Amino acid sequence: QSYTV
Amino acid sequence: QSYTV
Amino acid sequence: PTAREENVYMAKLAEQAERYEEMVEFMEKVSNSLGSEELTVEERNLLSVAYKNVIGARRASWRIISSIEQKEESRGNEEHVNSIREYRSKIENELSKICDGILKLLDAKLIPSAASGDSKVFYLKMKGDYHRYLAEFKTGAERKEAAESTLTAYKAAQDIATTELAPTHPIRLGLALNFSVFYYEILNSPDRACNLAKQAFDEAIAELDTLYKDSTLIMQLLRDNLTLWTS
Amino acid sequence: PTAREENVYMAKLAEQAERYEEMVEFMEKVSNSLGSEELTVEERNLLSVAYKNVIGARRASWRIISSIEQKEESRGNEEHVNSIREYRSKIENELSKICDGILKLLDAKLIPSAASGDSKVFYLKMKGDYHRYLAEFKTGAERKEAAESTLTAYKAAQDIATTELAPTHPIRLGLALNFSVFYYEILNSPDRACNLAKQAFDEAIAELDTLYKDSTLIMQLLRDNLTLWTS
Ligand SMILES: C=CC(C)(C)OC[C@H]1O[C@H](O[C@@H]2C3=C([C@H](C)COC(C)=O)C[C@H](O)[C@]3(C)/C=C3/[C@@H](COC)CC[C@H]3[C@@H](C)[C@H]2O)[C@H](O)[C@@H](OC(C)=O)[C@@H]1O
Ligand SMILES: C=CC(C)(C)OC[C@H]1O[C@H](O[C@@H]2C3=C([C@H](C)COC(C)=O)C[C@H](O)[C@]3(C)/C=C3/[C@@H](COC)CC[C@H]3[C@@H](C)[C@H]2O)[C@H](O)[C@@H](OC(C)=O)[C@@H]1O
Repeated sequence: QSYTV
Repeated sequence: QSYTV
Repeated sequence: PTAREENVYMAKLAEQAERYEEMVEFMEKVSNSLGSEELTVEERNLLSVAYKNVIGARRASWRIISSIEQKEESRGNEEHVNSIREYRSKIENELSKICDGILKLLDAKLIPSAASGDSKVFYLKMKGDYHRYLAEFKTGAERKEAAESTLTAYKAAQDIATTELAPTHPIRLGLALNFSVFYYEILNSPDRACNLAKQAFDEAIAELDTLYKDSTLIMQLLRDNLTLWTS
Repeated sequence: PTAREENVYMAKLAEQAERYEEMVEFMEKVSNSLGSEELTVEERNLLSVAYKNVIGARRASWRIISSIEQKEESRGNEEHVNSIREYRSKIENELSKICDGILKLLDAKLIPSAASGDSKVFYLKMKGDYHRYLAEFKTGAERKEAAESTLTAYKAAQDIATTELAPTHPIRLGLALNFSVFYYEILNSPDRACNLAKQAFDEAIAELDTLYKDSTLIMQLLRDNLTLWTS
């Protein structure tokens, strides 16, 4: 997974 | 509070 | 003190006590509370932080389970795999319900009340986010439509953010972060993802160079993803 | 695969996914499952770790809320205090229910099946622990009886642990840790607490000296509390 906000 | 297990 | 004022205070208590389902319910009341006006910046933020945490837990549970299921099926052990998936189904039903409650609230109240670029990009982003959370576990035709919905919401959000908000704006910066993650993880298109991420990051640095802890963190995420995806 | 075998596997999944209410339910099934025999060491441990986490969350929420309520009432702000306490009530009802489910399970199945010093001290300790969790928030006559119940359970647990288990045994070591915390925090008797803590720690060191990561951690807690209480 990747970074999200 | 104190440490418990 | 007004009722709305109470629910808000209550939601901030729910947050401190970390009971997000309740924090959601309180902000959900304040939402359906006013009709003419829209939630304040604080209220709008409490509502998504609340949902974010509610969905985030099932998402974490889902990953763990999913990861285990993978290890087990490639181990040949099938008796376990059936229990892992039986458990995953349960986690997925909750994700579906959670996503459904906030998506309906977005169409019925949230979006119709956005009276500015700030809130319109904000609510449109949430819309994409939750259709994205669906897309993460869905597979067949369900995945395709969750994906289509995500793309539509993000594009609609981008049109407004690109014209009405600064490149340094955190909502716009977060929209880029998520939208690019959508390309990389659901559409498996690292090319479109990196372009977007890089472009949003660059425009921010540019604006910053010529003419917010808030935006600085989001930019750090855009960068961590860029370097991360370059592997 | 047996049904009991499935619930156990499921509970270990619930634990990984961190859905403790469910982990509790699964071990609760395995518990009511067998009648003649008692839960294995692994099963017995999964059941309390599950409850421990379920009660632990409400306990953390309770402290936060309680701490806030204190700050607010001493601020004179009363409109908030009524909402803080209204929220606390809710947290407390859950604590009551949680404590009730495990206490009933202890009397109906758990304790009657303990066929050794190991499990008897284990279940008797849990009994005291949950009456203690009650005592933490109760106040009037409710507190007095939760306290009395705690003391009875711990003393009964101690009699068996003192004679049947080694001073280095983790169950016995944990019983001392908790029992001494009971004296210090519910009975406000730092004297009786320090004696017990010190005595259990010393006997452990003694045995260790003459004739387990498990017990080493518990001892470190006994020490941290001893130094902590010496202030
Ligand atoms: C205290 C709790 C609440 C009220 C929720 O505030 C949390 C945070 O709320 C604001 O931050 C928002 C915000 C977050 C920031 C990125 C947090 O950054 C830092 C450095 O703390 C996290 C939240 O999820 C939130 C509300 C969400 C979003 C997200 C919205 O999706 C629809 C995409 C963009 C981003 C915007 C709205 C951020 O402005 C503030 O700008 C933050 O900055 C400050 C001053 O510390 C504060 O920590
Ligand atoms: C993996 C999960 C399960 C199955 C729950 O195991 C967790 C843990 O279960 C065992 O530890 C127990 C145990 C705990 C240990 C103190 C953990 O210590 C370390 C170093 O990990 C924490 C749990 O709450 C548990 C089950 C509880 C108690 C508690 C019982 O109250 C009625 C008082 C004493 C203590 C005993 C039963 C401990 O033996 C083991 O001895 C631990 O040690 C090892 C080898 O790492 C393991 O981490």
